[PDB]
Amino acid sequence: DGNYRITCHTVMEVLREHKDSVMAVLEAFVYDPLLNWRLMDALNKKAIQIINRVRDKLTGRDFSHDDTLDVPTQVELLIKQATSHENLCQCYIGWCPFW
Amino acid sequence: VGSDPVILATAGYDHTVRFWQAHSGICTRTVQHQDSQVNALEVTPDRSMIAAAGYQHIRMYDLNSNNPNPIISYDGVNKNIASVGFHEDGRWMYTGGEDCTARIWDLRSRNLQCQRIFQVNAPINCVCLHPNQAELIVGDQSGAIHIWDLKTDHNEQLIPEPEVSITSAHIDPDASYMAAVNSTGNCYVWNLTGGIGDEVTQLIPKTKIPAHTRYALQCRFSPDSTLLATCSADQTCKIWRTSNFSLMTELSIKSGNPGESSRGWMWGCAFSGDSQYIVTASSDNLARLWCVETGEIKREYGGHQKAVVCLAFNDSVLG
Amino acid sequence: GINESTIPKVLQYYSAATEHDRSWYKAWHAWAVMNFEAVLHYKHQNQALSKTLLMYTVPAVQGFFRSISLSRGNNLQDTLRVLTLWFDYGHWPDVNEALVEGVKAIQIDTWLQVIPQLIARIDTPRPLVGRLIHQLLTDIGRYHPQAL
Amino acid sequence: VFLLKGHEDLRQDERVMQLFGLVNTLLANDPTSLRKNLSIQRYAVIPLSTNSGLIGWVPHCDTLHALIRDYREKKKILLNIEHRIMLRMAPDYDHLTLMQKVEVF
Amino acid sequence: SNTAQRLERLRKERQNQIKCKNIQWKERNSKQSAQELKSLFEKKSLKEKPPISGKQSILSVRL
Amino acid sequence: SFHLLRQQMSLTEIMNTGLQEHTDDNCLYCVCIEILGFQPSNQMCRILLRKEVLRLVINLSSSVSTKCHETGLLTIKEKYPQTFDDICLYSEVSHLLSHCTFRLPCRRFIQELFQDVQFLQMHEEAEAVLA
Ligand SMILES: [Zn+2]
Repeated sequence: DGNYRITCHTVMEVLREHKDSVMAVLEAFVYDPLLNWRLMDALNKKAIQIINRVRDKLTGRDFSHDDTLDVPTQVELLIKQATSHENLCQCYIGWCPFW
Repeated sequence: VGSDPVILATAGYDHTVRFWQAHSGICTRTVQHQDSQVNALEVTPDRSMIAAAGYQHIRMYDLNSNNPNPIISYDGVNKNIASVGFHEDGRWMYTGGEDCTARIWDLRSRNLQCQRIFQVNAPINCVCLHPNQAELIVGDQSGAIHIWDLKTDHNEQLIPEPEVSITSAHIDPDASYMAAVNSTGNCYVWNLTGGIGDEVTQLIPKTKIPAHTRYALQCRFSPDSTLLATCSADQTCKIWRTSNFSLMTELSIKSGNPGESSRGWMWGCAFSGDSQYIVTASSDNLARLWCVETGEIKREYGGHQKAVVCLAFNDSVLG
Repeated sequence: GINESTIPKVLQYYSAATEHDRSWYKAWHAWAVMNFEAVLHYKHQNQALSKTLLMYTVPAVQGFFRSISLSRGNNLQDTLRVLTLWFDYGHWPDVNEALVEGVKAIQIDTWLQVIPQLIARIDTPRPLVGRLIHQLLTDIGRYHPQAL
Repeated sequence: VFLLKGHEDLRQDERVMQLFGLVNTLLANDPTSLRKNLSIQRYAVIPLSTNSGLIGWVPHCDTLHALIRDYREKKKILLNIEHRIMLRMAPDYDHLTLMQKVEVF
Repeated sequence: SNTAQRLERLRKERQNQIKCKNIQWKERNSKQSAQELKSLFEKKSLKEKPPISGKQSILSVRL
Repeated sequence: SFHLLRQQMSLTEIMNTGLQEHTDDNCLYCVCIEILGFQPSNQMCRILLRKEVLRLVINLSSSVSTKCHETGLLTIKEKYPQTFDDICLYSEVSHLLSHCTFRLPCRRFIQELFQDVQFLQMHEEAEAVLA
């Protein structure tokens, strides 16, 4: 709740302020014919949904598409999901969830 | 040998299911169950054949004779089986699977094809049967309770609160209430169908009882429908009455010493014919017999080497 | 929000802002982005005309090239949105003369960052857009042969 | 010092180092972020073919798994004590349901 | 010989491998019997309105 | 061919001339009809077992999964021990053991499944022609 939480708040505000800058680089990445074949597991229908999910995470509308979350609330939900025991236990053994 | 008015069985990670009697602590028989762990076991209404299900197979065991092998086994599913049950007449078997499918099996070895498959979007944890054997309840990991009716092929979806997975659900045999618990301890109760004629399957939120701060694991009614026992992860079981839903009796296995730190959870419970004695199975490698009035235990069964997470306890209908 | 009615309105506001104070980065970049956004919306609508995207594509190319020369050091987004229009709508004749003048206008040491995106689409099967890539790649080799 | 990689597609890794370069610039011109010295460490990535590449070698860096391993073996502590406890309590750990895996974990 | 022992050895477990009845799940059902489903798995035994009291005789001989 | 079809079904499913390369010059019994004066051999349930026995022999020539193929061959000799009791199958298997290449342990597994056979057809005809 000290350096970690405050650093997360600062970073998220920067990313949401510059949404277009990080969207432009990602669009040129996903829409590459010879580089998206590994993510393909119409032809470009899956590419549309990948970009939409990315846009949702940078606008707050990721946990629930109905409402828009602010930065302090979004970070709180991410922290709860990342350290929940139910999510950690399902991980692979070599992933070392207990570590 | 199952030729007794009352039988009792427990199982867990020991890979062996132990048959006991309530008269004395002696273990009557030990059946063998390899390469799996038992999620929940239930006995057939004909009291001649018991069911144990775990990890994609429902191995069925004999009771009249002494056979340590799974004489009948079922396969076909790809994930674990949450629970099993049978019709009152022993016609079909309904099973709930973690593969998001709750289906029905046919007990007749001829081409009846009396099987139906119900598919939901989340893995399910508990399945219950309405006392009229015309309805069925499916509970998933999203907190959505699907009341599925057999006359038709449509199921109402009812969600009390999202983001929390429910663990168990049961209906009193007298068809009076309908309780369910989730992963936070809240025990929601809805008044069940009042339409005995055409099965209008209407539900209203009656009450919410705040208890079991830790996880809630199983909830079961009593044959007289006057009690309701809910297990919890805090190693305590609380018995509620159906009059004003107050705390009737509190049961606990905590040792009171900080050096144990939740030695083991309390998994399942079962009532007797007269709703006087209850049988509890905890994850401390043993099961206990309690009394709903004095609180202090009556007997203890300690033949298992590993934790036990399931128990089956039935007796004569008269009581 | 972005509306069929709103889009024409804000272009009047943005266009009037550019002429009042030129050499302002936030005036050119924003106006160029709005035209680009308008193009995207129209394309989605008619897939659910060649002369209905033409009055929007040409200003977008011109607006971006002016902003690239006006940032000079933090123009990764601007130099990357030009490629998107170039690789998808550059086959019309009217787009070419906008691009060929823009490429010559801006300093050559700006395309260094977008080299991996340029090499990806060398094999474009449209001759009209295919050759324009070759000339600037060779021009980079004239000045910076050992980075390519 | 480099790291010649084989049977790996590094064309994706090239495009994520470019993204990290953009993020570093964004954090550099922010007064509240520049003062905190926030940055992402990058290494050179040079693909040579569709299944080969050349990753730069970062010095003075050791992986987390080997870092913990040296500490535990020095203190006469087994590497997988937590894993051995879980298997001892429930040998069929990989097959337990969601609720039972929480109890063991 | 080698396989002669193997042939008779494989016969030993075959005797104990036929003591289990296996019932697989065939993907067939009463799909077209929509009307017949009103009684095949829809008995709907709505009854047992009369309640009966008990004298605690289940555990009377237990303890 | 049976090699292709078998991979979509099972041995029990199908049940609910088979000698491919069997011509009248490379058989132990059929070659003696004309030169010696033998009698024709005598006899659908046995025609689907010859294909299964043969197709397992070819699959045993690659040694990729030997244990699986050996197990599949021992079951047939248990459930149907009389299918390895025709000389026509022995000639077909022996003709195949020459053209193909088998490992020595896999070569001894074959040619030894046929050790305890009577082969009554040759004895009856050989006795008559010589007498
Ligand atoms: Zn022949």
